[PDB]
Amino acid sequence: GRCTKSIPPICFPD
Amino acid sequence: VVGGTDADEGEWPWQVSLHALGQGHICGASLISPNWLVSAAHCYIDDRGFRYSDPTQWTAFLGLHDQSQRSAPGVQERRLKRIISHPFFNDFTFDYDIALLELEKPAEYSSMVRPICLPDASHVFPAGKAIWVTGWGHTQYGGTGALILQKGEIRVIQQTTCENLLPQQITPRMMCVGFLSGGVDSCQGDSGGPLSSVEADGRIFQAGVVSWGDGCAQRNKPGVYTRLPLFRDWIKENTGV
Ligand SMILES: *SC[C@H](NC(=O)CC[C@H](N)C(=O)O)C(=O)NCC(=O)O
Repeated sequence: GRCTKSIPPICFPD
Repeated sequence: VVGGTDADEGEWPWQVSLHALGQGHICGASLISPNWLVSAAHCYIDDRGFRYSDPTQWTAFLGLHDQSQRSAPGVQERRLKRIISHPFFNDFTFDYDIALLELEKPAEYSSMVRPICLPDASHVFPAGKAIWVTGWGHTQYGGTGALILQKGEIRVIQQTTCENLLPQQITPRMMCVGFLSGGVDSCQGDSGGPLSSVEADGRIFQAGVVSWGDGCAQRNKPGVYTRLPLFRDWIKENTGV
């Protein structure tokens, strides 16, 4: 569930 | 920023808005000198659809308040000359998530444009200390950014607590700031922005850089930020600031 706070965000399944 | 409120005009003169070609605002940054900004490294990683690492793709808006009024009095546009992402930045773990942005034309200090103080490499922002997070990011997860600059008060979190809340995801370069209850937190679009700490003399020092989180404003999921003192020497040797 980890996502950077950018646009677009960089997200991972965890 | 989730759970914040409209900031007063010129209340955060060090807050910078970074736009990329045809995307408007997508990341934040902090003014630290006439020629330099601090931001997050992840903002400038290339995607197979856009060259975010290319400095020519960026425009920095200083003294900006309303994203729908970028030609307002006091607002300064500046091009980027160079982007220095930290050598140890990990694009998977987000470790060492910090970058330095060199402007092409010097920023002009005004009532709306003003640098933030940098804390010493030995200073410590204690757990429980009230901090301010600011930005034009989402005001709720899955929402849209804010037109008006938002501000929110959050709390520095004990590192051991941080580690237990986000198991196997936290390094010494990172810091949890927010509330265990959620409600107030940084969100998408806030990345790269500074944490503002009102110190003993009333002056505001940068306490961190908006980095990542497990969602936004969720319970037991405080926002994660890059620490500032740890990189005070890295900033100096690269910028002279
Ligand atoms: S510490 C960086 C900012 N410095 C200044 O604005 C200095 C301007 C003149 N040298 C002066 O007024 O002395 C700063 O103060 N940042 C935090 C803040 O609250 O302003």
